[PDB]
Amino acid sequence: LSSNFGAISSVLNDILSRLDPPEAEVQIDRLITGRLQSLQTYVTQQLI
Amino acid sequence: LSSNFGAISSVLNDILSRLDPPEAEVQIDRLITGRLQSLQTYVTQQLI
Amino acid sequence: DIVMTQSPSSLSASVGDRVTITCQASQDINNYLNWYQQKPGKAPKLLIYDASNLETGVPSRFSGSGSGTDFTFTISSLQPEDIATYYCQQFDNLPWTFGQGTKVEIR
Amino acid sequence: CPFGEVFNATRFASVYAWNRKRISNCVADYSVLYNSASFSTFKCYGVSPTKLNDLCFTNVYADSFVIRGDEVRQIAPGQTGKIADYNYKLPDDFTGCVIAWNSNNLDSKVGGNYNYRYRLFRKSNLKPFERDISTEIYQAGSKPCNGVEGFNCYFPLQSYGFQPTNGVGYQPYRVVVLSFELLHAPATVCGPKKSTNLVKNKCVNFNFNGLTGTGVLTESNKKFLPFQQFGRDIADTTDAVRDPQTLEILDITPCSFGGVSVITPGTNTSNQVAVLYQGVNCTEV
Amino acid sequence: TKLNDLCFTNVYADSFVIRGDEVRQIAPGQTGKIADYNYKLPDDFTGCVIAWNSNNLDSKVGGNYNYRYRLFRKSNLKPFERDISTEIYQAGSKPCNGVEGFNCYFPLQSYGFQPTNGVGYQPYRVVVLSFELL
Amino acid sequence: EVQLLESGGGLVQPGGSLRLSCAASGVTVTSNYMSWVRQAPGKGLEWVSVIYSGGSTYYADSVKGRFTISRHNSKNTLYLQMNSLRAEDTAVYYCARDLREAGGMDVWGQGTTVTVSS
Amino acid sequence: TRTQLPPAYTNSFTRGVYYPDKVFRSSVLHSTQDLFLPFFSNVTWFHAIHKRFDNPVLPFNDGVYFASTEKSNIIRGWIFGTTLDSKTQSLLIVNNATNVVIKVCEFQFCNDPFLDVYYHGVYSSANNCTFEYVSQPFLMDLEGKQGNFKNLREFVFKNIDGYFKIYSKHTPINLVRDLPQGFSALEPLVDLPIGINITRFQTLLALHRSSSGWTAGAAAYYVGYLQPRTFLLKYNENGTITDAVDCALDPLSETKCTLKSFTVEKGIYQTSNFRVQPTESIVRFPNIL
Repeated sequence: LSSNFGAISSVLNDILSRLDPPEAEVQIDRLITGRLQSLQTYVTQQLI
Repeated sequence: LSSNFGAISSVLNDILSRLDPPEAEVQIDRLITGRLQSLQTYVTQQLI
Repeated sequence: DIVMTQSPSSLSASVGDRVTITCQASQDINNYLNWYQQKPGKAPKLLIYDASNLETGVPSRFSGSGSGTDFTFTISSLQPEDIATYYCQQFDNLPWTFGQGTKVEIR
Repeated sequence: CPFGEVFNATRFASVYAWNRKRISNCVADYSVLYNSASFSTFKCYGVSPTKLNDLCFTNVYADSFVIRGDEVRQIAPGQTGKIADYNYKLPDDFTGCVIAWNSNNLDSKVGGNYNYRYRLFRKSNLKPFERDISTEIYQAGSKPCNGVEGFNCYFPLQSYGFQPTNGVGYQPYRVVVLSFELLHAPATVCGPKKSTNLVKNKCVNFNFNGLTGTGVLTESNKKFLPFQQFGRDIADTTDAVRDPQTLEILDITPCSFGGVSVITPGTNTSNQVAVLYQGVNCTEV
Repeated sequence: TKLNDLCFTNVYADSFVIRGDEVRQIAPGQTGKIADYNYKLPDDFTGCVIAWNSNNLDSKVGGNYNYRYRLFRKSNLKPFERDISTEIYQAGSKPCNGVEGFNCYFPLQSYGFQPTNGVGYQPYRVVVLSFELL
Repeated sequence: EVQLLESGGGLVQPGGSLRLSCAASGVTVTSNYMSWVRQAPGKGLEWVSVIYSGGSTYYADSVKGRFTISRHNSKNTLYLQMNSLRAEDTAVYYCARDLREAGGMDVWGQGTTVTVSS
Repeated sequence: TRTQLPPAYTNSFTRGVYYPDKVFRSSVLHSTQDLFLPFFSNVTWFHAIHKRFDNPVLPFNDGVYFASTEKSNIIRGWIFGTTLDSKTQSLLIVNNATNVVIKVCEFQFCNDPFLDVYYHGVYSSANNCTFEYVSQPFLMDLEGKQGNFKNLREFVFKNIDGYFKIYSKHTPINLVRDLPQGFSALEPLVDLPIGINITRFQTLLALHRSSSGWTAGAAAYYVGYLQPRTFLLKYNENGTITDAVDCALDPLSETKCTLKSFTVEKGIYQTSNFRVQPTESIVRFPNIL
């Protein structure tokens, strides 16, 4: 959670309220992509 | 290390000297992203 | 950068008297020096180029000499048609700083 | 807050000595102040232009000067320029915005506008919040400048020739730079926010001046330093919260202790079905 | 620093001799008297410019007038274009039958390379190194 | 045949934009160097600005943004706009073409007087 | 008659531990990269003890410590700037043990400035400035002790993106043999959100009486030097900093920094990677192509 992977902020609300949804939503999508990569890595090493 | 992974080049040195440092660090971080996905695949396959 | 100021600033003589003009620059200039005649009111006109060759219309009394930083200009016989201001400047390195100007008026 | 004393000032300063106006310890509703289209140019790239009322900041800074318009739109991350290198430089993660308005026919003076001065060259980049006040001369040629003009040497201090005659793209622009700091101190001046009290043993959402979370607000029972704003537990979670109005300390414990599962028999045998809410003390009943 | 170890397929090394002060004017994107008729660097010029004084050898007591520069051209300089036409330009209705005159100019004029010139105006031998990358 | 005329100027109020026009015939505006020079009444020369061939405009530091330059190839003419002219810029303006290092700027154009007095 | 004594130096063992931010923590072992005082470091220890008038001036590029162990409280303030004249607006911070006053104006400081007072004045007039600040009054422990030195004052000036934050720690201590020991934490006191960088500073040495009419006693003080290092911080049940450790002091400190633990048992570990530095850069060229 503390790893932003290039984000401008880590708070969930501090992303939507500042930038436009056409940009804020895509920012959130790639941040959640980073989180999903973390989850895939965690589950893969956790499942080995 | 010689594979591009969709990057401009496989030599990490050149991009630091190509774009402006405040962004050239991000175009280095895209290399880091590619090479760390490479490490993730390498270590999970190494661990299997 | 380069400021080019005329060695003479205000010279006054009568008709037929010699006029000596020194045109110096901050450092050496070459092939970038022209001798003009603006005259009061009328449009400026270049008369002498390269300080060696006489142009069509200029009387043979006018002469120029020098090879390098300093170019000298000599008028053996001043005439009423020569009431004017000579300006020689450095049109090489912008911005073009202005010189003193040699205003020759007859008495 | 002094809404009109920031943007609508009668006179503006120069880039060499730009005037700074600070906003703090008041109530600011920037929606109506932004709604008016009284600015020729107002640029924001990666930070909120409009939601200063929702997610605000502690200190507000407005640095007003006059610069070239073509470099005003060049004020963006990853961009550089003569002013961006010598006169007015910003950090890598600049938290602010730029405003520009054209004032070519009023800033001018009859005897020559020498009021605006700038540095012509500098050998290296500028530190954050640094103003070039050293008298170091820039050396271009081999012969030393001797601290004055000379061969390939110029005095760094030069005067803007701001005339009303300048073109639309190159006219002088009065520029206000809006700045702050984020994620360093509890902000004090947000928008028209009305508040309410809190309840214990009933899990709710809490939004303390941008610090958001969900949980039960139960009794705090640990000794804290007087300067604390909020505390954390071992699990890297916001564990304690203090009310900014009535200074009291309370705990946080996230709600909804579990999930949903459905116990069902075969539809060929029965249709009555039970439900488990996994891990949580029952609430709806 | 990295020019020692950077791979370029070709280096265009352009060697010539000009006046001293005009060297710094040879910059990528810079425009001037030479950038329109003799040699203009491309807008993406990635390379170097070198110039060293040669007043001792390339200056005559009577005047070394062997070096010439071209003044007129039928079109503006595009990135790395070489026009070396010796046909006299026709700027009017007067036929230019190989002789000098008004509207009949041979575009080449001699450099005034003399020892009298100052350091910033002495004849400099200048080489431009334009590196090419795909 | 070769001819250089100028248009623009008058007694407009201060802060009133204007547009000088330099109509030249017999030469090529695209591939020639040109300059603008203003002269005070009863004074010496005073250079203002330079235009090169290929779209390169430069001035002095005091007139850094003064001009907005455009050209028309229908009659090979220059148009040059100033927004909100200045009071002491009352002077006679000339558009000039210099041959540089083969005889420099022998004959001048016409020159038009512009007054922006209050 | 200005004479400078030799610059005596002292070693700082475990001084300079403070909370890196305003956020409080409990029962954690947290790492942070901040400007600190490296453990077992150099501190300049200046005296005024029995013409013999010292005028130490020190730079403020990265930040320093100010430590006072005395009862008379002779030192009362600091002067910040570059030249301390009309060229640059000079900062003046003075605390008379009741309140703190800061002024950045055209103070015509004397050639030999000091806090000389009478009727029991560093400037004659002040003008040409846009800054002034007076702190709200606070209770300093003015109760007088006798015998050995029983007071400790610690002051830190950090430069966070142009904002100069002043941290303080005032506590009663019992000095033993002129060699400082102890353990505590520094609470942030105040901030200066100006944004004007200051090059160097001078400390004020006062003259107090109950040219030849001003007398004073003896005084001395320590000054540290911050560095950009990384520490771990251990928090106890009450959440106060009970231990702090450097991440570059010795390989044991590097080990505990990497493992985020303060009780390390048997085993072979990893801290970082060793690497021979690029001693030279080798470019080559065919001999005489």
